[PDB]
Amino acid sequence: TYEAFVELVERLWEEVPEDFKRGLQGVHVFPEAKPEPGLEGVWRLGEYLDPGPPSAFGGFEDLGRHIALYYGSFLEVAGEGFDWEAEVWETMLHELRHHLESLAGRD
Repeated sequence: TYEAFVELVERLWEEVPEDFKRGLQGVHVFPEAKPEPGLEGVWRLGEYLDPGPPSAFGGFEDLGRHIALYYGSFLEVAGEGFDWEAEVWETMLHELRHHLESLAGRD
């Protein structure tokens, strides 16, 4: 269920060392699925939400940095023996890697 998925994400997220989360507001979980644009049959399990470069009128850091997870994408790809814990673990930490690389790139 979606509730159980959210609970799994938070439980795994808490295992993640606090210092790796510096500059990151948190993980967002959405019920919807997200196809990988153009290249069908492939679903995006998650992604890093990057404020990006400033505009002429101001930067976007106030939006914060987030990792998004798409529950619907997990369902689409899930089949017999789907390791929920292994899949969430990998997706989160992979996006957390993007967060670290994004910070190092502005520092």
